[PDB]
Amino acid sequence: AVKKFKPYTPSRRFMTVADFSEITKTEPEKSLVKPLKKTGGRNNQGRITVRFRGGGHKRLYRIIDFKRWDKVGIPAKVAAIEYDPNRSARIALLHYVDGEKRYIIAPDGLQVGQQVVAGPDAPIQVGNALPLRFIPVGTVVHAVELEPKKGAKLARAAGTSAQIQGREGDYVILRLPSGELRKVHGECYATVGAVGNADHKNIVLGKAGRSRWLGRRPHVRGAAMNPVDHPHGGGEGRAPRGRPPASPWGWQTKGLKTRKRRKPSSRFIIA
Amino acid sequence: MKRTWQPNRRKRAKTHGFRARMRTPGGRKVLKRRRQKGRWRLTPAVRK
RNA sequence: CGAUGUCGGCUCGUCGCAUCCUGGGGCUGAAGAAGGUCCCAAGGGUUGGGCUGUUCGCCCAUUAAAGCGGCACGCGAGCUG
RNA sequence: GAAUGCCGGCAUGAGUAACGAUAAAGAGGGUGAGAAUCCCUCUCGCCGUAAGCCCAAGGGUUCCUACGCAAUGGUCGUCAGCGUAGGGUUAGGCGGGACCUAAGGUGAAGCCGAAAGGCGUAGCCGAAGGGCAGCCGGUUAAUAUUCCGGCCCUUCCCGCAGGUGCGAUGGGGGGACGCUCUAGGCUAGGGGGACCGGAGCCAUGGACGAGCCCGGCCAGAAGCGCAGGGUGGGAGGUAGGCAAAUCCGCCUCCCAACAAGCUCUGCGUGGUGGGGAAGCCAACCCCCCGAAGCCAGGGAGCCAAGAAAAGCCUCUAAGCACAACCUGCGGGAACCCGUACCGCAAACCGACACAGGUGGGCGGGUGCAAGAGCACUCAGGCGCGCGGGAGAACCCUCGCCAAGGAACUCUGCAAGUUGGCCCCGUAACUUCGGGAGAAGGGGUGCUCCCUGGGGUGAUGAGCCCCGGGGAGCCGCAGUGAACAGGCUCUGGCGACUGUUUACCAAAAACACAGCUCUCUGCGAACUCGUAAGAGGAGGUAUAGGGAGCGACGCUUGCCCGGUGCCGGAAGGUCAAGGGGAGGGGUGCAAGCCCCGAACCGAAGCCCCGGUGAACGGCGGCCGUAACUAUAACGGUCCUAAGGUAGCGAAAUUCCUUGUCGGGUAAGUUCCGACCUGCACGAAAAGCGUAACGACCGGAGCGCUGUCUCGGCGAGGGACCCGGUGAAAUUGAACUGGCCGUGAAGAUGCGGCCUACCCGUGGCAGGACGAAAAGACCCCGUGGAGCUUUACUGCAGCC
RNA sequence: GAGCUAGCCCUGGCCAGGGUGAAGCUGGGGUGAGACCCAGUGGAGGCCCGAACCGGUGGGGGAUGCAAACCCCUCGGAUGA
RNA sequence: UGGUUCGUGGAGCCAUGGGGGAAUCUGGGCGGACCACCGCCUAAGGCUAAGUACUCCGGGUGACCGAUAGCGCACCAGUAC
RNA sequence: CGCGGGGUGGAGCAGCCUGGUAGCUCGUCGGGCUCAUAACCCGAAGAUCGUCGGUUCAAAUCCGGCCCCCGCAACCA
RNA sequence: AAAAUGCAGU
RNA sequence: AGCCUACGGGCAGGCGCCGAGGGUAGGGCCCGUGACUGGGGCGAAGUCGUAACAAGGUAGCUGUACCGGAAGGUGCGGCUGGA
Ligand SMILES: [Mg+2]
Ligand SMILES: [Mg+2]
Ligand SMILES: [Mg+2]
Ligand SMILES: [Mg+2]
Ligand SMILES: [Mg+2]
Ligand SMILES: [Mg+2]
Ligand SMILES: [Mg+2]
Ligand SMILES: [Mg+2]
Ligand SMILES: [Mg+2]
Ligand SMILES: [Mg+2]
Ligand SMILES: [Mg+2]
Ligand SMILES: [Mg+2]
Ligand SMILES: [Mg+2]
Ligand SMILES: [Mg+2]
Ligand SMILES: [Mg+2]
Ligand SMILES: [Mg+2]
Ligand SMILES: [Mg+2]
Ligand SMILES: [Mg+2]
Ligand SMILES: [Mg+2]
Ligand SMILES: [Mg+2]
Ligand SMILES: [Mg+2]
Ligand SMILES: [Mg+2]
Ligand SMILES: [Mg+2]
Ligand SMILES: [Mg+2]
Ligand SMILES: [Mg+2]
Ligand SMILES: [Mg+2]
Ligand SMILES: [Mg+2]
Ligand SMILES: [Mg+2]
Ligand SMILES: [Mg+2]
Ligand SMILES: [Mg+2]
Ligand SMILES: [Mg+2]
Ligand SMILES: [Mg+2]
Ligand SMILES: [Mg+2]
Ligand SMILES: [Mg+2]
Ligand SMILES: [Mg+2]
Ligand SMILES: [Mg+2]
Ligand SMILES: [Mg+2]
Ligand SMILES: [Mg+2]
Ligand SMILES: [Mg+2]
Ligand SMILES: [Mg+2]
Ligand SMILES: [Mg+2]
Ligand SMILES: [Mg+2]
Ligand SMILES: [Mg+2]
Ligand SMILES: [Mg+2]
Ligand SMILES: [Mg+2]
Ligand SMILES: [Mg+2]
Ligand SMILES: [Mg+2]
Ligand SMILES: [Mg+2]
Ligand SMILES: [Mg+2]
Ligand SMILES: [Mg+2]
Ligand SMILES: [Mg+2]
Ligand SMILES: [Mg+2]
Ligand SMILES: [Mg+2]
Ligand SMILES: [Mg+2]
Ligand SMILES: [Mg+2]
Ligand SMILES: [Mg+2]
Ligand SMILES: [Mg+2]
Ligand SMILES: [Mg+2]
Ligand SMILES: [Mg+2]
Ligand SMILES: [Mg+2]
Ligand SMILES: [Mg+2]
Ligand SMILES: [Mg+2]
Ligand SMILES: [Mg+2]
Ligand SMILES: [Mg+2]
Ligand SMILES: [Mg+2]
Ligand SMILES: [Mg+2]
Ligand SMILES: [Mg+2]
Ligand SMILES: [Mg+2]
Ligand SMILES: [Mg+2]
Ligand SMILES: [Mg+2]
Ligand SMILES: [Mg+2]
Ligand SMILES: [Mg+2]
Ligand SMILES: [Mg+2]
Ligand SMILES: [Mg+2]
Ligand SMILES: [Mg+2]
Ligand SMILES: [Mg+2]
Ligand SMILES: [Mg+2]
Ligand SMILES: [Mg+2]
Ligand SMILES: [Mg+2]
Ligand SMILES: [Mg+2]
Ligand SMILES: [Mg+2]
Ligand SMILES: [Mg+2]
Ligand SMILES: [Mg+2]
Ligand SMILES: [Mg+2]
Ligand SMILES: [Mg+2]
Ligand SMILES: [Mg+2]
Ligand SMILES: [Mg+2]
Ligand SMILES: [Mg+2]
Ligand SMILES: [Mg+2]
Ligand SMILES: [Mg+2]
Ligand SMILES: [Mg+2]
Ligand SMILES: [Mg+2]
Ligand SMILES: [Mg+2]
Ligand SMILES: [Mg+2]
Ligand SMILES: [Mg+2]
Ligand SMILES: [Mg+2]
Ligand SMILES: [Mg+2]
Ligand SMILES: [Mg+2]
Ligand SMILES: [Mg+2]
Ligand SMILES: [Mg+2]
Ligand SMILES: [Mg+2]
Ligand SMILES: [Mg+2]
Ligand SMILES: [Mg+2]
Ligand SMILES: [Mg+2]
Ligand SMILES: [Mg+2]
Ligand SMILES: [Mg+2]
Ligand SMILES: [Mg+2]
Ligand SMILES: [Mg+2]
Ligand SMILES: [Mg+2]
Ligand SMILES: [Mg+2]
Ligand SMILES: [Mg+2]
Ligand SMILES: [Mg+2]
Ligand SMILES: [Mg+2]
Ligand SMILES: [Mg+2]
Ligand SMILES: [Mg+2]
Ligand SMILES: [Mg+2]
Ligand SMILES: [Mg+2]
Ligand SMILES: [Mg+2]
Ligand SMILES: [Mg+2]
Ligand SMILES: [Mg+2]
Ligand SMILES: [Mg+2]
Ligand SMILES: [Mg+2]
Ligand SMILES: [Mg+2]
Ligand SMILES: [Mg+2]
Ligand SMILES: [Mg+2]
Ligand SMILES: [Mg+2]
Ligand SMILES: [Mg+2]
Ligand SMILES: [Mg+2]
Ligand SMILES: [Mg+2]
Ligand SMILES: [Mg+2]
Ligand SMILES: [Mg+2]
Ligand SMILES: [Mg+2]
Ligand SMILES: [Mg+2]
Ligand SMILES: [Mg+2]
Ligand SMILES: [Mg+2]
Ligand SMILES: [Mg+2]
Ligand SMILES: [Mg+2]
Ligand SMILES: [Mg+2]
Ligand SMILES: [Mg+2]
Ligand SMILES: [Mg+2]
Ligand SMILES: [Mg+2]
Ligand SMILES: [Mg+2]
Ligand SMILES: [Mg+2]
Ligand SMILES: [Mg+2]
Ligand SMILES: [Mg+2]
Ligand SMILES: [Mg+2]
Ligand SMILES: [Mg+2]
Ligand SMILES: [Mg+2]
Ligand SMILES: [Mg+2]
Ligand SMILES: [Mg+2]
Ligand SMILES: [Mg+2]
Ligand SMILES: [Mg+2]
Ligand SMILES: [Mg+2]
Repeated sequence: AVKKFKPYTPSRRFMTVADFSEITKTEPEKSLVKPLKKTGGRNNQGRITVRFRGGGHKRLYRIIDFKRWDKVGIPAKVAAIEYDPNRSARIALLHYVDGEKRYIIAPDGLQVGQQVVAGPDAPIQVGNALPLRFIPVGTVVHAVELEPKKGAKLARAAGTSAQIQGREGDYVILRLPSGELRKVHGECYATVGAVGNADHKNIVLGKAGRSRWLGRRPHVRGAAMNPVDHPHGGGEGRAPRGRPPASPWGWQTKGLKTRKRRKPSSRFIIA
Repeated sequence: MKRTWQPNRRKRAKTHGFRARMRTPGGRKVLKRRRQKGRWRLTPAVRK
């Protein structure tokens, strides 16, 4: 819903945090086999590989069910909707009748105590997962897999969601969130409905800090470095680049396509 | 002001240790070199 | 060039005369008072601000007058920067 | 005999600078060969969130004792952190280890790499984190939670009694977590007492006083209280906890729930053990304040959403039930290492007994609003390891000044003013928060009287915490000393807090929220790596990488000719390779060998078209209005298209101090304007903007030694005496002026002049003074960093 | 060679005292119901003042130093990037 | 592609990372593109003294040094620092 | 002070590389069309080619000397 | 499709 | 602490409140004037086009928005005061 603050301090006037009514009900994550030592570290065996990472508030991980076909047919009641620092969407905790409990990227609308389930049959509606093939051409859907038995990978951030665009044999066409028109295998699962927390994209960090609380260290412009560092660098007196916007490593950055050429992954795309 | 040498035993032992040396081919060849020169200490003698 | 620190300021001066005053003096289109010009003469004088890093100027207010030059564009083992 | 040569010795500067914080000294006793400097005492000063106590790291015998003084000690030394010798460090409970896991490291399995070796699961290693049993005293010259005394515990092993399905590396719970704000009880700690206990004291005019002065606790099993922290009990089903389960987890079912009970802490109290001031060679009580600590896993609120593992409960597996656990109570058993001493420092990091640097705890009392601030002061520790005189210049630090009051100057640089608390009272502008401590005022001490609530009590006295009113007293002055904003107007740049050139730049630079472009569908793109593997991410387009812009407001024009990027199943060209017309060498031959044309052959390039918050660009010359002047209008050439809004002598304007206006007595700066913009202009953003700024500019007021213009004064040096005693430099020197001369700026040649010999305190004109084989400059077929449509390669990628 | 320094990771600690008074709650007002307005409570913030602590503005001193970056006065941050 | 004297050169031989891919004496390699003659030699498994190299070590020597020489060390030196 | 480009009918531009030819728009003048004016239609007229000398048979053209114009430079100190 | 203008006073 | 005294009292003298006004500081309203600047009204025969009035030769007008030497043009909607 996005909350706004009074100007009782600059960098506040503008700032705006996320409204947490959707969550509520449960603050501390589910102790139970659910949190893990989420290991911070902005780079591999030594050197940094993703500049400007680091800093940022301590964060615990919540293991969520990214393949609900685990417990097929076993229905569960959605116990609570908790906050997740690890992602943009909210996760919802659900107690299965199987006794067992586990998390699941909280879909838009999913409400407390309501029941939900997954199976090649579940009542087409909010929170139910079923192999893409059994889902009504059209009906939106999130946490979609990309290959049978390899877990959800598509549509997982607040508001994301793909649409069933039509069937085409062994496969089914989806118009991913990006807009690319993908062909996902029929068996791939996917849970009905969208992602929720759609307001996410509106929070304005506000100050330079916050940007830090998220673990994002200042990011300097090539322009401000020297020939030695970046290519844009150098020049005695502020510069207009010098043909044609590039990245610290060489490669042009305005327009140059990069996705692999002969990737067998084509054949199932369009857009 | 706060000079460069800030003595620490666990450091010294762990960085220039006899074991640390033996563990790297470069480190092994250091000893080989010293022993061969006759140094009285090979590994910066420390103590705990 | 195995270094002769480079503007201006400040401080300290000292020298030249082609003299801005003040002393003599000839012309004058010098009646007077003033001025002009030239001659002799530095002995001693030769202001305080506005602007500028400025030297220099331009203004302001006075003055008998507010002279021009040399001293490594005097003077950074004296200061400032 | 020269290499700013190498090694060594000894010179000169020179008895010169200095002797390391301006916290500070004096004297009388000792000691001794010798004492300003060692010991004792008495004055005196300094620190006292330390300049005092404890702990860590680091150092490693520096500890204590007895002898010593060559050297070490910036002097002296009888002293010592020095030399020599001899002692000294005691733990089941403190800290490490026969416990745990974090990052990270290592690494059976496994993956990878010419070799070296790189990854990597488990496991292992890994600690200021988790876990775990000691408190108060007394002793030594030197160790003590270590030895001793009292009280109190922890494991293990065994025997015994009495209990129970006992039992895992396995399952579950728990261990378990953030930040800001906080409740109620306590304790530490402190302030008082008309009370208890004490040696003593009445001085110097007065007080034998409810006088002065000293001190009135600590540790403590079980039980008991008072604060809390934890915790629903049942009973049925079970598709889950990689079911082995009566444990978790789920549903269902009585009862019960701002609770009781059951537990676990903390704090009192507790048998009893201990200590126990000031003073001249033995009490142990009652008021009050009160934690940032305890009860602690307390409670609330918030968004950025807050380790793990073992100990510990509990569950069942084989097993085994003659075991075994569990509770008792006795007996026994309880290893290794560390423990001296320094520890904001003379024992650590800085070559030094070095004004530097060093993490954690305690850190008393009075006053000032508060406080860890400031002044003084307990406890405790210090006077800084050269001294003694003198009272020049000159420098440092500090105090004051007649009249003036920024005239100083690049600049009010520096210094001054202001300076706390309370009450009045405060403008433009504004993003309505702010600007605001805006400005500008008044109050401020002590005395007596009246009087309001609070906390603790008990409602009532005390004791504290806020106050309100009225009279009154003394000073030049009451935040009487210390800590302690000078204010306003107006531009520029940047929104803002922030970041930077360790060691000359703190900015208008970098960052920053936020805007846009672009890449990327996940074994993502991107990065690192030969690879394996890893980051990206246990993320998934509201996400991630690159780029520019840089809050916000109003906006961001025109040009795809060239360049980049994007799209183009046609064309043109194109390398292997396919294809072989056709030719060649040899053999007597079959053959064997060679060349080799058509055509077919990718990417790329050409080519077509898109593309500007992609590189980038965004004109000239003539003429014309009925006064002139000017030119809304026209002609013409050129372009890919000729600069829109807005701004403009500006961080941009050369001519320039443009020209008007303002401020000033006077204004190359400054502010407002104009615009022929040498050479603004729209995300290398354009124009603005409240607030913010140790940023840069201009003006006012306040005040001032900045200045007219200096004067005096204080102290630490400088100066004299004792003591210790360097340095760069140095061809050798018996080293004057002028006018000449000279490789062109002479103590050293020439001529003239002046000049007895040697120092001391001072000034810096000269010795082309010192110091760096000049940074600039050029030279060298010297070198490095950087660049690109220079050459040529390689990674990469197609 | 990261015992200095730069960043990051794991785990700990530190930040006197004073001020401003946001969101919320609550009551009153308000309306058809609201928005909203009032007091009170509340205790937010790369908020304000200022020690520790982290800096290094400006000036002076120092320049064979106390010191191969020091000292004095002064000044910036001081619940946060 | 490397090796040789051999730097693509008329470039054989000797190795061999890629592709294709035989025969066993009427078999198969060489004699510097290639043919033909003529001649050498037996690939795709292995072992093999000695003559050669070196001087930590012991010995003998020197138109070698004689403590700034000679080894860095005549000495308690890879020490002090 | 230097290196450039340029000058042609009234105006604004071509021909100048590689000599003999002077081209274009506009304007000008003469005619029409309109009541008239523009605009349109038809027909012309005008060029020391900046000057001086050189070269050639012949120069605006090639060559130098001047004269005017509008550009770019003027760096290390 | 398209296709401008008409001086002052009167 | 004076004078006259008719003496607890009166005057002088002293202190205090307020107080004209002066001073300092900060606001508000009005008037004048100001380089430069914005349009406005007016002035016998100026320059450019021709928007409107006759389907004014693109029906006109209108609120708005963008663009343009200028009248004006174009988009969206609206009116008829046009067909
Ligand atoms: Mg690793
Ligand atoms: Mg490593
Ligand atoms: Mg940046
Ligand atoms: Mg830079
Ligand atoms: Mg680098
Ligand atoms: Mg580069
Ligand atoms: Mg550049
Ligand atoms: Mg370390
Ligand atoms: Mg010299
Ligand atoms: Mg005269
Ligand atoms: Mg006369
Ligand atoms: Mg003179
Ligand atoms: Mg002179
Ligand atoms: Mg000169
Ligand atoms: Mg000079
Ligand atoms: Mg300067
Ligand atoms: Mg010689
Ligand atoms: Mg020597
Ligand atoms: Mg001397
Ligand atoms: Mg002297
Ligand atoms: Mg001296
Ligand atoms: Mg001393
Ligand atoms: Mg003696
Ligand atoms: Mg004696
Ligand atoms: Mg340390
Ligand atoms: Mg130690
Ligand atoms: Mg010793
Ligand atoms: Mg002794
Ligand atoms: Mg001695
Ligand atoms: Mg001595
Ligand atoms: Mg001792
Ligand atoms: Mg000793
Ligand atoms: Mg014991
Ligand atoms: Mg372990
Ligand atoms: Mg390894
Ligand atoms: Mg590992
Ligand atoms: Mg621990
Ligand atoms: Mg222990
Ligand atoms: Mg001791
Ligand atoms: Mg004991
Ligand atoms: Mg059984
Ligand atoms: Mg007490
Ligand atoms: Mg008594
Ligand atoms: Mg229950
Ligand atoms: Mg059950
Ligand atoms: Mg007790
Ligand atoms: Mg006693
Ligand atoms: Mg374990
Ligand atoms: Mg059991
Ligand atoms: Mg000790
Ligand atoms: Mg300390
Ligand atoms: Mg030391
Ligand atoms: Mg000392
Ligand atoms: Mg020290
Ligand atoms: Mg105190
Ligand atoms: Mg105070
Ligand atoms: Mg404290
Ligand atoms: Mg203090
Ligand atoms: Mg004191
Ligand atoms: Mg003295
Ligand atoms: Mg004065
Ligand atoms: Mg005065
Ligand atoms: Mg004044
Ligand atoms: Mg003034
Ligand atoms: Mg002056
Ligand atoms: Mg100042
Ligand atoms: Mg001050
Ligand atoms: Mg004002
Ligand atoms: Mg302002
Ligand atoms: Mg005030
Ligand atoms: Mg008083
Ligand atoms: Mg003081
Ligand atoms: Mg003072
Ligand atoms: Mg300016
Ligand atoms: Mg800034
Ligand atoms: Mg800042
Ligand atoms: Mg710096
Ligand atoms: Mg700053
Ligand atoms: Mg600085
Ligand atoms: Mg894409
Ligand atoms: Mg990966
Ligand atoms: Mg920028
Ligand atoms: Mg285009
Ligand atoms: Mg273009
Ligand atoms: Mg194009
Ligand atoms: Mg292309
Ligand atoms: Mg092709
Ligand atoms: Mg271009
Ligand atoms: Mg005219
Ligand atoms: Mg004026
Ligand atoms: Mg002016
Ligand atoms: Mg000035
Ligand atoms: Mg101006
Ligand atoms: Mg321009
Ligand atoms: Mg530009
Ligand atoms: Mg643009
Ligand atoms: Mg741009
Ligand atoms: Mg900008
Ligand atoms: Mg501004
Ligand atoms: Mg700041
Ligand atoms: Mg002035
Ligand atoms: Mg003075
Ligand atoms: Mg003096
Ligand atoms: Mg003195
Ligand atoms: Mg002496
Ligand atoms: Mg002599
Ligand atoms: Mg001479
Ligand atoms: Mg001579
Ligand atoms: Mg002398
Ligand atoms: Mg001198
Ligand atoms: Mg001197
Ligand atoms: Mg010199
Ligand atoms: Mg040289
Ligand atoms: Mg240079
Ligand atoms: Mg070269
Ligand atoms: Mg480090
Ligand atoms: Mg502390
Ligand atoms: Mg505070
Ligand atoms: Mg409120
Ligand atoms: Mg703050
Ligand atoms: Mg502050
Ligand atoms: Mg810094
Ligand atoms: Mg400060
Ligand atoms: Mg401040
Ligand atoms: Mg933080
Ligand atoms: Mg091969
Ligand atoms: Mg062959
Ligand atoms: Mg052959
Ligand atoms: Mg042959
Ligand atoms: Mg063989
Ligand atoms: Mg031998
Ligand atoms: Mg001999
Ligand atoms: Mg010999
Ligand atoms: Mg030797
Ligand atoms: Mg000898
Ligand atoms: Mg032309
Ligand atoms: Mg012409
Ligand atoms: Mg005609
Ligand atoms: Mg000519
Ligand atoms: Mg001709
Ligand atoms: Mg010509
Ligand atoms: Mg140049
Ligand atoms: Mg240059
Ligand atoms: Mg007309
Ligand atoms: Mg008329
Ligand atoms: Mg008044
Ligand atoms: Mg006015
Ligand atoms: Mg019209
Ligand atoms: Mg019309
Ligand atoms: Mg019309
Ligand atoms: Mg036009
Ligand atoms: Mg248009
Ligand atoms: Mg319409």
